[PDB]
Amino acid sequence: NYNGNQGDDFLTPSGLAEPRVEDFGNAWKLHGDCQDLQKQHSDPCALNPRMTRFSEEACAVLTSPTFEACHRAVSPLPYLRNCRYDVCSCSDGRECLCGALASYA
Amino acid sequence: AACAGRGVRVAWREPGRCELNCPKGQVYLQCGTPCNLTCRSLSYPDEECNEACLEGCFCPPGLYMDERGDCVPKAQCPCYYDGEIFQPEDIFSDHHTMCYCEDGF
Ligand SMILES: *[C@@H]1O[C@H](CO)[C@@H](O)[C@H](O)[C@H]1NC(C)=O
Ligand SMILES: [Ca+2]
Repeated sequence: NYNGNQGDDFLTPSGLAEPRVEDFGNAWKLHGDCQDLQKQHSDPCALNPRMTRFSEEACAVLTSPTFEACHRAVSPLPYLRNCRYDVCSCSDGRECLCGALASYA
Repeated sequence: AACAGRGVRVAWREPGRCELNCPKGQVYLQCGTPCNLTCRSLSYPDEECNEACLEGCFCPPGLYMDERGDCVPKAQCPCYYDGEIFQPEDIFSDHHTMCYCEDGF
């Protein structure tokens, strides 16, 4: 609702804020035959364990000294979570790495 | 062009007059086949094409013309679906479908 507050952004058309991001997002789906998302599986590296070592080692650049000038201008932590998710679960983790780093930059 | 409209083909261009110097990596042909020049021809191969061999700039025999008009191998062509453009090895799935881009299709 662009009101300066995070605490009500999970508002829904029923006028209540869902504490679950899944039920929040489901309440904004435009079509009735779309499946309701039951649970959002954070940290998808469990489904491809081969990817986790690279996902960590590569996305840790966001918290490395190269971004240190930015770390006090924008907090890197959401971008690091997004990066590790992206690299662990996408069609090409190199492109997803570059997209996450570009997103923080 | 009137000659070609009567089936007579003339090699009339010379370095002294009116060389059809080609864009990008393309090469001149006095007569080349239009039906298989573009990556769209890979993306819509079931569509019939019968247009005559004609003068112009064409990709070398193993390469297809991309959106920006340079010539790429068949594997590097993007794919066209519902009027949207997908890069090689792109995947998508939806409640009705699951599709991927390879060899321009
Ligand atoms: C287009 O078709 C001709 C045969 O009609 C073939 O010689 C040529 O290699 C084809 N072009 C490509 C890029 O495959
Ligand atoms: Ca708000």
